[PDB]
Order: sequence, then C-alpha cells, then structure tokens
Amino acid sequence: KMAFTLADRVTEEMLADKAALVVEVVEENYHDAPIVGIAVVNEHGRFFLRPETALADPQFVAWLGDETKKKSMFDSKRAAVALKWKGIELCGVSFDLLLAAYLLDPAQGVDDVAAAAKMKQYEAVRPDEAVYGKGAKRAVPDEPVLAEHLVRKAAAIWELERPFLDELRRNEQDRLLVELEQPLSSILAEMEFAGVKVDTKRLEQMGKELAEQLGTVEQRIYELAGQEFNINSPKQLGVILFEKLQLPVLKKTKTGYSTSADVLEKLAPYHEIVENILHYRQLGKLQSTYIEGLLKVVRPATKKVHTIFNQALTQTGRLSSTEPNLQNIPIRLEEGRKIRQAFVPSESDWLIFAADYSQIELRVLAHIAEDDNLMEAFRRDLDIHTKTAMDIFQVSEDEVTPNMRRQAKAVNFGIVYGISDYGLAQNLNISRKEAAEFIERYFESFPGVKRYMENIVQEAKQKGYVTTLLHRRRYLPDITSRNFNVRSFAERMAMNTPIQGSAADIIKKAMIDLNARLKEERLQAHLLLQVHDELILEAPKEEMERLCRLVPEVMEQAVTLRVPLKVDYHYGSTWYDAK
DNA sequence: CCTGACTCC
DNA sequence: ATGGGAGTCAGG
Ligand SMILES: Nc1ccn([C@H]2C[C@H](O)[C@@H](COP(=O)(O)OP(=O)(O)OP(=O)(O)O)O2)c(=O)n1
Ligand SMILES: Nc1ccn([C@H]2C[C@H](O)[C@@H](COP(=O)(O)OP(=O)(O)OP(=O)(O)O)O2)c(=O)n1
Ligand SMILES: [Mg+2]
Repeated sequence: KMAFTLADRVTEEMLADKAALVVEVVEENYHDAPIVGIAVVNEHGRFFLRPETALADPQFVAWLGDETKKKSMFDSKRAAVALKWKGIELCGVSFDLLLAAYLLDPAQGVDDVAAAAKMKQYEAVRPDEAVYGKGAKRAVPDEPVLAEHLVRKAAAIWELERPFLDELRRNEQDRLLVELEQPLSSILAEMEFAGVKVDTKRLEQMGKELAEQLGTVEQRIYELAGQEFNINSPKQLGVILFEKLQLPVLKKTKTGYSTSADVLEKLAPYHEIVENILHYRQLGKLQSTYIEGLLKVVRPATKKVHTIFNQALTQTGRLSSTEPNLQNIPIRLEEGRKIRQAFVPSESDWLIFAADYSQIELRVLAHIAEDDNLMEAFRRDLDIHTKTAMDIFQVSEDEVTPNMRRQAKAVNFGIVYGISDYGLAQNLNISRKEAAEFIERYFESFPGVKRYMENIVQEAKQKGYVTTLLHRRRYLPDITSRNFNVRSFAERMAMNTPIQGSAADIIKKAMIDLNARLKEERLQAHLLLQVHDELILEAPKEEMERLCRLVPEVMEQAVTLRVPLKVDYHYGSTWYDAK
C-alpha cells in the first residue's frame, strides 16, 4: 500500500538536498540505452517522473549535477553512464545499495534492489525480472505498473540505507564503501563512457589474413586425420583422436574423452596432428572473439568500444569486464598479441601508457604472511618469478625467456595457493616425485608462507570468513564440511582470497589517488582500462615524461606495506607498442 | 540452454 | 581429488 505522485512536471519539492533516486535502464548493457522512467523519494514524498519531461527540465538537470544534493541509489554507475549518454552529468551520489550489499556479502550475488532488500527482510518491492520479464518477452510494462515499481525501488533504498550503513560500520567496512568503492564507481563510469578507439581497417585486414590461414591449417589437419571433421567439436575430435587414431586416453569428463590443451600437449609424442589442432583452436578463438566479436561491438561512428566494469561480481574484490572483455586480450603468443595493434589513442598525437604492478600478489603475501625471507627478497629488489624460472628450467638468469618467466609465474602462484604434487607434475610434465620434492624445498625457502597458509585455514574454520587489508570480507560456510572435495576447495579459497583481494584493494585505491593527482596537475591524460594489476591510460604525447614519474609513484604509494611496491611502465602508438 | 574450449590477471 | 579469480565462443 504505497502512495506516490505520478508527476507531469518537476516541482521544487522533488529537488531536496537528500533523496533516493532511481534512473531506470532496463537493458543489461546500459551504454546508449533508453532511460525508461525516474523515481524520487525524499522527506517531501514519493514521485515518478517521465524521462522526456524530467531530463529536458533545466532545474532537474541542475539538481542531478549538483554535488551538494545528495542521492542514494542502487548501481549508481549504470545511472551515471546512462545519463552521460543523454548528455547529463550526475553528481552527489552518497550511497550505493549495490556496493553496500556487495561488501556485506559478495556471495549473495545481489543484482537488484529486491535481492538487497531481502538481506533486511524488506519485501515491499518486486524483483526486476518479475516486472520486466525475460528473453524475448522482456518489456517495459504499462506506465502505472512501471511507476509503482520504480517508486517501490526508491522507497526501499530510502529505508534500507541506514540498516546497511549500520551493519557495514559494525563490520568496520563503512569507509571501504564511502572512501573506496563509491569514489571508484564514478571513476569506472568515466572510463567506460570514454571507451577505447579501435583501428577497424587494421583489425579487418588481420581478420581476412587469419581466415586464409585457418583454411590452410584446417586442410592440413584433415590430411593428417585422413578425414574431414569439425575440429571445434570436442565430441567429434575425441572420436578422431581416441577411436580412429587410437591415441591414449589420458582423461575423461562426464560427457566423454577430454581434448583439453593439457591433454593434447601430452599426446605430441604419439601423433603430430595434436600440435596442429592446438594451433587451429587458438587461431579460431582469435577470429571468433578478438576479431569478429570485437568488430560487432565497435560503435561505428566513433570507432570506440565501451566495456562494462562489473564492480559487484567477483568473490574476491576484483573487477570483471564484459561486452567486450578488455581484460583478456591476447598477449602470450606474438600471433595473438598483434590484436593489440588495433587498440589506438582516441586523438591524434596522443599515445597509450601502461603501468603494471611487479610481482604483486607475492609482495602482498610477503606483507600479510610476514615471511622474513620473502620480505627480504623484495627489499633486495629480487625477481622471484625469474629466480623460480632459473630453477625449474636449470638455466642462468640471462637465458630465461619471457615465456619461461611466465611459466614460473604459474608455478609460484600454484605452489603458494595450494597446488598438489599431482598438479605440479602434470603442469611441468615432470615426475610426481620430483614435483613433491620441489614443493617441499619451496616452503623450506618460505616457511612463514607455509605457517601463514596453515593458520589462515584454521582461522577461517573458526570464524567462518576471511578478510583483506582494507576489510573486504568473504564468507566460507563450506570450510568445515565433512566432505573432502567441498572442504578442500573452501580451504584453498581461504589461502587465496585474502591475498588476491588485498591486491584488488590496493589498485582500487591507486586509481582514486591517480585521478586526484591528474586533476590537480591539470593533465589531459585519463584512464582507459584496469586489468587487475595494470592501469592503461591515453594522453597527449607531450605528457609522457610526467606520466613516467607520476603514474608509477601514485601506484607504488597507494598503500604502505612492509615491503616496497614496484611498478613497470611503457608507452607507444598503440596498446601493442606499450611494452 | 550447458559444456568444454581458449583468453587474461 | 588434485593453485584461484574471471568472460566469450561454437557446438550440440
Ligand atoms: N570503520 C572502518 C574502519 C576501517 N575500514 C577499512 C578501511 C580502512 O582503510 C582499512 C584500515 O583501517 P585502519 O586504517 O583504521 O586500521 P585499523 O584500525 O582498522 O586496523 P586493521 O586494518 O589492522 O584492522 O579498513 C573501514 O572500511 N571502515
Ligand atoms: N597464473 C597466475 C597469474 C597471475 N595471478 C595473479 C597473481 C599475480 O600477482 C597477479 C598479477 O598478474 P601478473 O601477470 O601481472 O603477475 P605479477 O604481478 O605477479 O608479476 P609481473 O607483473 O612482475 O610479471 O594475478 C595468478 O593468481 N595466477
Ligand atoms: Mg603484475
């Protein structure tokens, strides 16, 4: 039973200095998406406004953009970006219920106001999907039904703010929300709306050449197989490998023979065709995802792509990137890495600038574990990825290739995060006995890491959750399970989540600090992407010198640990050349 | 619609 | 049974 005004025009009482605000965008991808309705709840009452009315009203636009007029919202980034596409600036967001719910418990997967409301037994609001429908049936409902929904969402935010803030405070997470996540949200909104420019001429030419290449590789595979088949079907491929060619079956899953890359690599001594197939599947992913998939989402008039950074999704505090994912662009193989040549500055005589934290989760672990040897390694500015490489490959520091260092990187993180002898052995294609002895020596080098991992598992059993440096939390209710697999996975989340999450806390803080410095120094430079422990910027070529000092400094000083933080940086004419 | 493939941190 | 965190794709 909820009264509200379906307003025909904006009135002064709608423009109070505190309000719950709903700016509704139904489409999952909110870039250039319709705003279908607006709701405002404040001390004076409850109001629904039509966007064509409200958004062309100069007082309402003024109010949206006035930082002293405070708004509580759910997913303020979605509203901010949708408004930027409407040419309107949103300021003064003081509470975001999505971010509040996320910090209280990321496992709730809260994706609408109703699911957040449930956390406090508030039920005077419906789920979005129940209002709009799903798939081909998704639609905006009749105005009265829409209006009531948006108003109930705003009223929920109005009533839920204090109970959420109260609980965050009890958890010592209120500052994490107000000083970190909420300011980051506005920064991500800027990055997403800016977008990254793409060289479509180059990408399309790449794609044409790649198609010819796939054809050649495909026919070679059919020749080796003695038959045509769909190489992109693990079922058909399994029949070829394990029935026609009679190769050993190393692994099965629930649907049939495994053809994972791990398995095919191990079959190379039996038939050369597995190497061709691995190459083919790489090339096919390049074409489907990083050529075709990317071209499909380029906005043609500006040649820009606009990702969405999901800030309330991952269980550790990382961001994710969708439609397109710009956090998994190829780099490890030169063939794939060339895609990066198609990511270019948005203005002429600008350049791309990239900065990456050195050995980040190993520095974080040194600090949190207080491992004397590892802490001293970072004080000696050593490279643990390179050192591990020299060992596993029996090679000098000068003969270690970037590829070797990449592999050693997975060995280091594998070991500290609980890899077994079976897994390490399968990884380095070495003897299981050899792998076990290697793990043993690793923890004899870093015994504090070992103690830390034993202890954090016990603490997680006792408390039911683990925490990061800035008080981010993950609950682990499975960790005392009688079941071995269920318990074991939970134990390994206790080992990993605090470290990966603390690293996420750090780069989030650096983005805030960096933008503040950019503004203070009046630089045109701005952030384009975050890639977990990297920041990618564009700026006039004349700003590179400054950035070379400023960016790494801000990143390195974002937090003070018991070890130095270190940042590598590069710049060039394209994302590829920023190395 | 899921599974298993390739991509990154 | 067998490091952890992610997203997109073709095939079925
Ligand atoms: N009410 C609070 C207090 C702290 N924090 C988060 C953000 C802070 O940046 C981080 C660190 O807190 P402090 O700097 O105040 O140090 P603490 O006293 O909390 O010690 P510790 O972090 O070891 O628990 O914790 C928070 O979100 N809300
Ligand atoms: N196989 C991997 C690779 C990375 N990561 C995590 C831990 C890494 O510290 C972090 C960053 O990825 P990087 O590739 O940037 O690795 P580093 O920062 O550790 O090393 P560097 O930047 O010096 O190459 O992501 C991981 O858990 N497992
Ligand atoms: Mg790094």
